[PDB]
Amino acid sequence: KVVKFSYMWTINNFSFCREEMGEVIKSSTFSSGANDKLKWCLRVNPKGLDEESKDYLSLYLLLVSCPKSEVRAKFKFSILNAKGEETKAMESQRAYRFVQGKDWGFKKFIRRDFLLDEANGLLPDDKLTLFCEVSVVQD
Amino acid sequence: EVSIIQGADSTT
Repeated sequence: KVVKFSYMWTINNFSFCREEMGEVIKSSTFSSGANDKLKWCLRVNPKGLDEESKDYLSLYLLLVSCPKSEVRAKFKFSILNAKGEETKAMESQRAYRFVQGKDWGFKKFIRRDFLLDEANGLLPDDKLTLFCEVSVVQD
Repeated sequence: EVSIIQGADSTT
């Protein structure tokens, strides 16, 4: 009942990203394969969206293009370590209804103090590498 | 790895 795909996105020179609270770093579009008609992007708020989330990095999956009115999808995000291995993930508890231009994600994906702590190895060589797995419900 | 299963939110 689902078609599963994944995507990685490396944000080089992460410490040079000057985005403040409410601002966004956006990935290029991606899809499940060359024949896929859907287009998706990731959007990261490195200092959250508002005062109550400013201590988190927020991460969203955005449906950029789809042929019909809606797409239902489950999704999971993780950060890759220096070996390109998944660390902790955060995964949606169900499929969510996307329409063109709609996002779903986690406002509190990771605490900034955890992300920035050298002990955790999440910014190797000043790169933030995000990994997204999506399970698209087939219509 | 560990996966924390959570409700999603939207910015709209």
